[PDB]
Amino acid sequence: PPDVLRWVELAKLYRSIGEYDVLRGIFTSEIGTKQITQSALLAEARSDYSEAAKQYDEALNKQDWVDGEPTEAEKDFWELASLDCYNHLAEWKSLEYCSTASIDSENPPDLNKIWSEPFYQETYLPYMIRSKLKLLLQGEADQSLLTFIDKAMHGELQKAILELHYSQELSLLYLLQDDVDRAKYYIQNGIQSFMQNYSSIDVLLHQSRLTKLQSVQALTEIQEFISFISKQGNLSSQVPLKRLLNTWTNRYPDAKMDPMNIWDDIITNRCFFLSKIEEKLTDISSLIRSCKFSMKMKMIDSARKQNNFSLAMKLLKELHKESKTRDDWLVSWVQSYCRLSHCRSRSQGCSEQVLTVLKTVSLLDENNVSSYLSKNILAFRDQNILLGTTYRIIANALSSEPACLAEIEEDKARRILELDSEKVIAGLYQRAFQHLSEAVQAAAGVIDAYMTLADFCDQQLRKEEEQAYPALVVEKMLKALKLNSNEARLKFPRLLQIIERYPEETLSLMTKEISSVPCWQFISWISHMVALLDKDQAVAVQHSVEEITDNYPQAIVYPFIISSESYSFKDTSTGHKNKEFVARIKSKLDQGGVIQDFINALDQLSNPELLFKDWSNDVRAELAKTPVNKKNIEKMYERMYAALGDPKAPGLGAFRRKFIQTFGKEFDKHFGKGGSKLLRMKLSDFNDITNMLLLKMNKDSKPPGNLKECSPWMSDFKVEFLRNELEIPGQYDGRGKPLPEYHVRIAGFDERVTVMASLRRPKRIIIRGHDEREHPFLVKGGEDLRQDQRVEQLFQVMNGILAQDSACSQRALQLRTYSVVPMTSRLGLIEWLENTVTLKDLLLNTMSQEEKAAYLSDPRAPPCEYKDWLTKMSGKHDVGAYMLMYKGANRTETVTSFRKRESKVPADLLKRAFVRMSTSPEAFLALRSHFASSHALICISHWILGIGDRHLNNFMVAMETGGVIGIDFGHAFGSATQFLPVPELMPFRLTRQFINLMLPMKETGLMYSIMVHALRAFRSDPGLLTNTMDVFVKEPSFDWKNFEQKMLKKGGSWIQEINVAEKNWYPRQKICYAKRKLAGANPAVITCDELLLGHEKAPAFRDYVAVARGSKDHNIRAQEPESGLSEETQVKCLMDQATDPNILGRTWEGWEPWM
Repeated sequence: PPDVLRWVELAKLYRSIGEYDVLRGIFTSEIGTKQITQSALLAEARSDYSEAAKQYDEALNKQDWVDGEPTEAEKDFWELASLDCYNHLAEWKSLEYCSTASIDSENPPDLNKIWSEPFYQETYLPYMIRSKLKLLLQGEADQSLLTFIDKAMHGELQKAILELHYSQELSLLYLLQDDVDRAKYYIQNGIQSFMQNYSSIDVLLHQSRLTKLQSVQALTEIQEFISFISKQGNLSSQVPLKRLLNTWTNRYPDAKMDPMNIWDDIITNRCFFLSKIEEKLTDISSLIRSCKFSMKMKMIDSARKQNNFSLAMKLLKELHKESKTRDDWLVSWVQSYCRLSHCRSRSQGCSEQVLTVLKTVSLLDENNVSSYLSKNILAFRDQNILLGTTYRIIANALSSEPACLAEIEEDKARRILELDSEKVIAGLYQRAFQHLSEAVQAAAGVIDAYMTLADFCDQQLRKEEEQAYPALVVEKMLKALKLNSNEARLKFPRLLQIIERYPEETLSLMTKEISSVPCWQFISWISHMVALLDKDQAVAVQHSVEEITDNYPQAIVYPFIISSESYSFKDTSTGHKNKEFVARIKSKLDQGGVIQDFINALDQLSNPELLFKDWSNDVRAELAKTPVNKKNIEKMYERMYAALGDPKAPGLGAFRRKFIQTFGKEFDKHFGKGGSKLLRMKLSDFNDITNMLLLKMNKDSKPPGNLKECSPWMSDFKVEFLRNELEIPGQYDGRGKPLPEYHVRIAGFDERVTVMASLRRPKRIIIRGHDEREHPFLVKGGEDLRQDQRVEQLFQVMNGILAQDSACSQRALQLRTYSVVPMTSRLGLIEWLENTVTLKDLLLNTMSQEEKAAYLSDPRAPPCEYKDWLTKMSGKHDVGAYMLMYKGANRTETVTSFRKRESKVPADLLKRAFVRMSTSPEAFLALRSHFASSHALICISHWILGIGDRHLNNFMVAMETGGVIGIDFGHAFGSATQFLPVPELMPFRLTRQFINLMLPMKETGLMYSIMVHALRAFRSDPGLLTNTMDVFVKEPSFDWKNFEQKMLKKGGSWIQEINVAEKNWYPRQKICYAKRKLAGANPAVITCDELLLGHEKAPAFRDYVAVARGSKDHNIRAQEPESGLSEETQVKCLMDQATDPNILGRTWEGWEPWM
């Protein structure tokens, strides 16, 4: 057929530019029609190339398999993919046969049969000659290849190909017989071909150029050895060998970023070179043997770190005779082995989990224990660490499955009980603690030793939440945090919660350990120590806060206004010195009086008409809950009057704001009424006059400033002398010792204000710097911007996680964070990245003048159609029809209506949007591949902490690289799907256009291996993300109060009728749920549990649990169990949940689920 070989040639094109995701995106959609195809591609996605090749010979050789026949396009693809999956690991002997055995049978003539039918030439010859040269380079006679080379090296057909393409294999071939003149000619033609090829590629096709550029080390190592032995003063001595070995032994490629066949090229070339120089200059070889072993051990340790396991295991087997001259080479051997089994166990089930670590117990009664690990103490420390970790791993898996392992494998159970049935679990915990308590008794090789005790005792105490360990946590964590850590630096609120919940245990010794500290690491945890001053037990952290306020007094200022806007002290004798200490710090900071002038400057440019409504909704709900609260209106009216009122009030307050001439002048007539009654109302009877006064101030002709004259302090800043310079906000973020003399000091503003078209209308200011990089910014007054600061701290630890799992780093996965700063409470600055467009306006201005016209203005538009659908399926013309549409509609009517309403917008919208500005078909690839990879990463990372409300304008593309920005974080942990009237059940947003950027590829090509590599990068870790989620939700800013207030800032759907919302917050629940869907959980269980905890006793709860629950006919989220899953199954149920017209027919009318 025509349209199957076109898929074979799209595979042949997309295979050559790296691009292995959309390669496997067609080997399941079109060249499929089996089960072994999916069951080997789904196990070749991860680096499991010893099972996905094992079930290829059981798809070729089969005999019967009758339900059709493996069709004419895949019986060859199985052989080719078997060749790739044989090459990616070291299969040398089993490659030559399966590469030769399809041109002729019974020992084929591999001499001229390839040169006829050139279908044998492109796809069989490269792996053939590569396998043959590699198996030449390990030591035999083998006598097969030189003869084909000499025979074929005559002609123009059989010689104008083999030297145009290869040249480097040929170069090694000729140096196998030491004729080093034409071989040097061949390597010179190799370098010339590389330069012309690298010139021929386009510039922005990344990973093609990387795959080219990863080879010049191989070429130059060939060239350096050729001109090393052929030059004279090298075989007469040993010191050129010594300098050449020292410059060799540094220049490995990196781990974690360059795949394993380049390591195999360079190490095989190098060891063959070393045997050649030991042959020519014939101690001379013990140095060479040791350097060869160390290079192979580096090869092994980098082979472990990308989940390339069997390629490490066979190398351990090739090395096992080698490391037996002395004890230390075995202790490196067994170190690598135990590390290999330890990382090997971390993705399996449970019964195999004990078995895959139980084998590494017997070989630790082995040698190198007596008189080696008693004078060499550092590997002894590592030995204690891995042993304690071993028994920890056994008892950690053995206690989830409670007793279901001591019923089988009788010798294994007797070997376990060698070292009843329930005291053995705590006995093996204790048997780990013997070695881990020897660990601290026996740089940068001890930070791990301290931190492993730290998290063993931490998980042990969170097991005891259902013994003198809390004195082992604090000293042994802080004596490593005194060193530079980036793991203990992220584990400070663990100390600051073990100390509160374990108060009498080691409280002054905590002060004795935190005393001698470098006081420049806590500058990220400053907002969790300046809220510790007000409560009891602030005496452990007073000297450290004094040290910050004396050394670096600017990096604590804006974390003091927020913590002294609300503080109420104790009244006992120990609770009296704290107000003295706080007043001392308050009067030893802000001495210049210019920082509060700055905050008042950035306060006095807001919009006042949208500022009075905050007082309106702050006093209309204070007096109407219980009229027993005293001195609360007379004590809040100064915060309204000292800003707004008579224009003598700011004339005493800050300075002449030019809008007050039209506002504070204007409201004396309708503030005489306030002085007569509203200064003394206390009554709650008549709010219509305040609402019509809001209407009276509404619809002004010019609210904005139209210059910087909305705050004349700032138009003429003009620094004069040593008067406490301002030091522009948003720096000092952990990470070494900050040098304040090089930070940017703000030195001028610009005379243009621009208003943003958000709901609250913020403003954009163009503030300069003392280095002239005129930084723009955004002002946000009247919203508590600590929550966005928290989620950007989350994203910083999150995409620190995403740069260590190597399959994520080789595609370079990274979130895009942007800096937000809360100056005081309800006033803060937002960064503003230049040159970015919102998603909804990109899709809008891409459309023609008439498609946008019939999308905006017609009843056949999908908005008005959804409106009529809702008012006819329920009956009423308003909101609240969602309560009855769930119970008046069925699974086969909603889907048909959803297709009829989504077939109105043109599906050629993101594609035409990129066509309009791409201007080259070599730029369309890299302007669509980066959109798809970035959108996949943000939709998997907006789910582990489930950030609901991903509607249109909360995404921002960047017109230089087409990448999406995620902004506007309101509902951090799973809380949008509870408290709203009609919830949001979908885990992210994949509507129509985000799929029609991928036709004809079905949505398993590029948006799937990104998601699986991200989710496997998250859940294999000790729980840093779990602990930072744990300590975010136990920091008091959000005990439903500021929550409901920011719910009502944007005036909308949520109003009242709560009654459990003051009672079912429960931060024991949200960390339980994130621990569940990070430790394996069905994504229909979690939406049902979250929907039960906030929508019990609703009228339509059955429809809610139905649409979340599944159907078992069509939808794959129902046919799976509820626990213990795998990553591809999680993301398959997740992808079904995101687009399923059972769900997206029933969601919010402004959330835009169609477009």
